[PDB]
Amino acid sequence: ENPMNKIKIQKLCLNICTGGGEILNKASKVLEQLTGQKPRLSKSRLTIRSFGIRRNEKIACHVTVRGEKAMEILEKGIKIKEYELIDSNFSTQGSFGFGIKEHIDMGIKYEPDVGIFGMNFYVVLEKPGIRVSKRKRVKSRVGNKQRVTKDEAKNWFVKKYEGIVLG
Amino acid sequence: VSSHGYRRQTRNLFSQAFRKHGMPNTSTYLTQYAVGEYVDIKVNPAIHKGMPHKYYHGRTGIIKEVNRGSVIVLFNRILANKTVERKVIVGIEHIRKSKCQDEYLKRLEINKKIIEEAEKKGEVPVLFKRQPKGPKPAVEMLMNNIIELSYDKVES
Amino acid sequence: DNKSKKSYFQRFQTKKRRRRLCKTNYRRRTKLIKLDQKNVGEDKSRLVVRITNSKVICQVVKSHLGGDMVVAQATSAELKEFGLKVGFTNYSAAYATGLLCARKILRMEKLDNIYKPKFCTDVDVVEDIEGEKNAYRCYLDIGLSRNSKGAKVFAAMKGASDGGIKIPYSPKIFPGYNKDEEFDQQKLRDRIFGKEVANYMQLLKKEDETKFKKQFSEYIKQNINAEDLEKMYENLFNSIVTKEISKKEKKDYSALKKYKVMKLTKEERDARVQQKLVENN
RNA sequence: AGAACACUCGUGUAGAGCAUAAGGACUAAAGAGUGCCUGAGUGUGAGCACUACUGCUUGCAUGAGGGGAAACCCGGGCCUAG
RNA sequence: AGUUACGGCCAUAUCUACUGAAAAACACCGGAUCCCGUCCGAUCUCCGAAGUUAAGCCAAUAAGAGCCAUGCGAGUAUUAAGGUGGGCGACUACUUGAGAAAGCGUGGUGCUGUAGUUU
Repeated sequence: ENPMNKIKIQKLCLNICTGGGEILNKASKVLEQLTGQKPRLSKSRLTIRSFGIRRNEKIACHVTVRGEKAMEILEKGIKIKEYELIDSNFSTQGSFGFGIKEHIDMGIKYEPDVGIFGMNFYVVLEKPGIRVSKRKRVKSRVGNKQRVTKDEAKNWFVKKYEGIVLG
Repeated sequence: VSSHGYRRQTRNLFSQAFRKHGMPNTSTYLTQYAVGEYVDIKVNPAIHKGMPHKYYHGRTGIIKEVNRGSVIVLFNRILANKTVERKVIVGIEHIRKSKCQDEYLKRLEINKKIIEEAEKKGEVPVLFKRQPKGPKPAVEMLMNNIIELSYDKVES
Repeated sequence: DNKSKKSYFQRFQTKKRRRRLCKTNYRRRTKLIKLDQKNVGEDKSRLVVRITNSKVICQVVKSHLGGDMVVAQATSAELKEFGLKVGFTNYSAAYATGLLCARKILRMEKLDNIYKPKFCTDVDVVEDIEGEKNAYRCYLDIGLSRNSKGAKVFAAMKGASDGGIKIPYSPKIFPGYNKDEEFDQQKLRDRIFGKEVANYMQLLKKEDETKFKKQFSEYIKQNINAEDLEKMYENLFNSIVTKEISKKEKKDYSALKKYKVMKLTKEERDARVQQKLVENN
């Protein structure tokens, strides 16, 4: 087969949303354990009385992982979801996402004062050369040859983890 | 009633042309100016320092003094039925070199040859004046190939 | 939404060519080149430094109406004449190229014998010798590259200064600067003569000899060792200052015009369309 | 977790913003962020708006001046009123 | 003859699909010890050559969209001067002069400056 032209992970995005006070600190400590990083707190775009959100108030924390560490977390999570995904979960862009309701399934000890949180996982796939669209000098749009398509993303998932993609 | 600020009535003037927005081109900055040249004012709305008053837009004058990034130009104006000279300060982004002397300078180059020979051989130059177009010329015609014209088109 | 209607295309204004290509910053260029109307006969020279995956380029350029004129040029790939075997995009190779560039200039102007070289022993700007002709003057053009402490663009710039050209600079940008203390110049000298890489080579042989072979294969092929670098670089600098490279020859590669493709005639284009209708019916 | 919560990928000539009328101006910015500073210095000339008051443009000299690697810029507020 | 570095005039150069490419370059590419900067060596900064023409850059193709030119529209629309011209008016004929636009047809699809490198 032709080298280059082979799929990889470029990014895994993790986010927890918990609008309020000390809850965000309690949450942040979790992300700081699952990955060796300090996560970025994010703030409310609008003011929404019903949801209990003032504008410019912190509401969530996220962290982005790349390289080897990404492989461990993704394997750890797809197990929790028992290798089962729906055709809804894949985009026209070569990316996919799922959710988890209970952080303790990723293995960490309980500590009853910390609490129970869920988490979103989102995954972005790639082929070499993407740098052409991100570098400062001579920045250009990539060729259709080097994108990742909806079918390819499913094929990669099936191959790599032996999972089942339901219609 | 109308008002009397410094940029009154300049909605049409002092606006960019279609598909020509943005800052000036390099040629604007690399042009060298000298005292005594004739120069022509056209304001660039994107530059906010060294703008002249809108009366002077599209007028041509003569350079009196040259500074780091601006020029002083002499103009004449009628006020209270008398002639007044005016000294206008302009930044180099709002001016272009005038073409108004072009033909005269060519004519001077021809005169400069003749006026030397006129000392050696003649006594006075022929001086090569322009003349307005004269009467219609004479013509000799072969008289085959005649074309007739008629009110054939009825124009309902 | 946008690109769905004709009016989008009809009303659109294109950026200048070198902006579409992301090669030039026009706001920076204009501040750098704009003429002073009172200093007639001033003819500012830019020192242009650019770094490619393969090589370092120094050019000395004067901006004239109609197009920029190149006074002189030097490239790290030419240092192969003086026996440089390795690291053509290294911090040392940046410095060496700036040094080379300066000498070629001062030879043309015949200032070469007046303004002598000086290998990296102070951080002052070049100063006009009394009773002789003034130093050649230039200003640095770094393009779209970022300014930060220890960027390779500034190495070439110090090369040129050490070579005899007058550039104004502040020492804030060199390794060995301190926020509120004197300049530690041994750190600067260290990098110029390649200590930074020797120290990496030495580390890897203790850590992982497999990774060492992967990281430094080209060096191994030349039998260079960490110990050899100072002698290598001292020789390289001296030779630049001492010798001169042979002139280039001109040749007509005209015959390679065979490879150029040519556009279809109208007559062909029409027949091709005609055939396409008939193939369809 | 809903019409409307946070995070992403692709398109995106301005359909946004620019405290305060209306017009003009602005796109690797003049918009949004981040760093440092108090030039919202000091003497003294020449001019533009129908030109007194007022507002602005610009010259030369100085500061144990500022910001920036530097070219450059700054004696209030992007320009036209307070 | 191309490319590459720095440019000039700023779409004949744009936008969308497809296809080609000797040499040398230009790139993608392999790491983070240091200098430097990130939630994140993705970007920026540094140190490298195991791979690859798939991408970009360059070039061709398309009764392509858009842009540029020219012919026609057309002596048409409008307009300066004039008369004891006409009309209740609204407005309009004539005499000596100046003179368009949209649409629609046909052709084009970057040109050049200084230096470097490659039969």
